[PDB]
Amino acid sequence: KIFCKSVSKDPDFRLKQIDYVIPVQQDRSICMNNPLLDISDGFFTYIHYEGINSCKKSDSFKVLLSHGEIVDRGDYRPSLYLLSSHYHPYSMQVINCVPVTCNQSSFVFCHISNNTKTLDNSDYSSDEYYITYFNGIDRPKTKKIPINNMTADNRYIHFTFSGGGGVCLGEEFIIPVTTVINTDVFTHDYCESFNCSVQTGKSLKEICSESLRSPTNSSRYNLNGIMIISQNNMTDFKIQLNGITYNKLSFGSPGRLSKTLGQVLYYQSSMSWDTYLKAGFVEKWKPFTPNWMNNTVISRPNQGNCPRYHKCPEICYGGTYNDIAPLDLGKDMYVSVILDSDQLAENPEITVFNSTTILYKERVSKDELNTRSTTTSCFLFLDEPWCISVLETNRFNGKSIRPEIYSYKIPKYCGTK
Ligand SMILES: *[C@@H]1O[C@H](CO)[C@@H](O)[C@H](O)[C@H]1NC(C)=O
Ligand SMILES: *[C@@H]1O[C@H](CO)[C@@H](O)[C@H](O)[C@H]1NC(C)=O
Ligand SMILES: *[C@@H]1O[C@H](CO)[C@@H](O)[C@H](O)[C@H]1NC(C)=O
Ligand SMILES: *[C@@H]1O[C@H](CO)[C@@H](O)[C@H](O)[C@H]1NC(C)=O
Ligand SMILES: *[C@@H]1O[C@H](CO)[C@@H](O)[C@H](O)[C@H]1NC(C)=O
Ligand SMILES: *[C@@H]1O[C@H](CO)[C@@H](O)[C@H](O)[C@H]1NC(C)=O
Ligand SMILES: *[C@@H]1O[C@H](CO)[C@@H](O)[C@H](O)[C@H]1NC(C)=O
Repeated sequence: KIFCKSVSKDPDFRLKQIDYVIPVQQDRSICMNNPLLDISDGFFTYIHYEGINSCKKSDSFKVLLSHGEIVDRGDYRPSLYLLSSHYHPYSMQVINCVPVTCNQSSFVFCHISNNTKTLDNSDYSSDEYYITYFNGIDRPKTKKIPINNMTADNRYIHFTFSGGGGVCLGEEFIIPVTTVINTDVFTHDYCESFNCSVQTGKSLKEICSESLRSPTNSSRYNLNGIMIISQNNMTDFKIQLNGITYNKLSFGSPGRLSKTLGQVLYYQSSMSWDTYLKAGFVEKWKPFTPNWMNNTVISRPNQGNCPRYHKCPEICYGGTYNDIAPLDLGKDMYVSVILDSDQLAENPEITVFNSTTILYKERVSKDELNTRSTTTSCFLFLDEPWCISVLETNRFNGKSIRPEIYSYKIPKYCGTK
């Protein structure tokens, strides 16, 4: 509980890159993209997609699933021990996957479909959803989720598991999900309170309603939510689909649930007009109400009319996924690898921040580095706070594309270099 908690320069994160976990592909044309990582109770689950001359998720043919353990090697730092590594049996039909580390095994929740455009012109009854689970010894097993016996809190027509990680609470799995609904049932009191220039075309009430529409169908709305899956031994499933609170709604986007410090932290990537950090601890579960933070310093780059630090409501789409991880509940401290650029996805920086001020930061690379998304997970190691982050990098514009894993420690004292 003793580490740097003040505004300072020159932090010593003791940063180290991990290279033996992520495989190295012999083919230079293959792009390894969209990594996911969830750590819990000393075990982790790593996932990434492989495609040919394209780094798009559904534009793939392989989906890697890795299980491992956190181990002390006497190195005075945590090490990743890879135990099992498998490819998803339905990879060529995977639309999205979310990892969950429960107890001492890996769990992968994937959405499989024949139609890459299923979210724009189809419904969830036309698709299938599976749980693939394994550990260091057991062979991987894939079970189909019975969405037929599912109960929903609203008239949803489609959904996909979308996010950087899930959570295990007792016998229930809670996975972040993005839902689709074809009628405007939503309110926007928070956005309507903004004091911005009125666009000559539409009103502020119209801007915020329409900003929840899909940019590829416009008759559909993308609303974030969670799915609660309880089971005994992959038997007698009870599945519930709850939407996120209508307080401070933002267009559907990949989220995250993480167990940290006795609370449950929810993160939602800001892919619409509110370019500041959407995150918060869970107050109620039905409806899924995270106590949204009022962060005024953490944002993300994007092209178009909503770049970094953009505040005003606007029909915008785009952004980057950047997980956060809490360090101290009383001091309201979090850590995150964010992108230090207004419009381009580049220059990742490890950032320890308040809701109101940035405490300290450090660039990951001295050279300019392209990075499309980051995820961060922190844990106690040797009675000290350590974190592991994965960055979706493209440093070799001439060699193959591959994500990178970094491990670092929160500085014990401020300003040591
Ligand atoms: C794709 O179509 C085939 C034939 O209709 C079907 O067997 C399969 O289950 C479909 N896949 C999904 C995810 O629905
Ligand atoms: C757009 O969504 C509506 C609502 O279900 C659907 O009927 C229509 O086919 C979709 N159009 C496209 C091009 O996906
Ligand atoms: C994980 O272990 C706990 C016991 O501490 C148990 O209650 C829970 O059902 C287990 N979860 C799974 C998915 O096996
Ligand atoms: C806009 O101004 C009003 C006061 O007229 C204020 O109450 C409100 O909080 C402001 N909007 C935002 C988003 O802060
Ligand atoms: C759970 O089911 C599997 C079969 O899929 C079986 O091998 C295993 O022993 C079962 N575990 C328990 C605790 O019943
Ligand atoms: C953010 O501000 C709102 C309005 O004052 C408040 O209700 C909410 O609790 C604040 N967030 C946190 C994390 O306290
Ligand atoms: C960070 O926020 C806390 C309130 O949670 C405040 O007391 C503190 O002054 C802030 N940090 C700095 C450097 O001012």
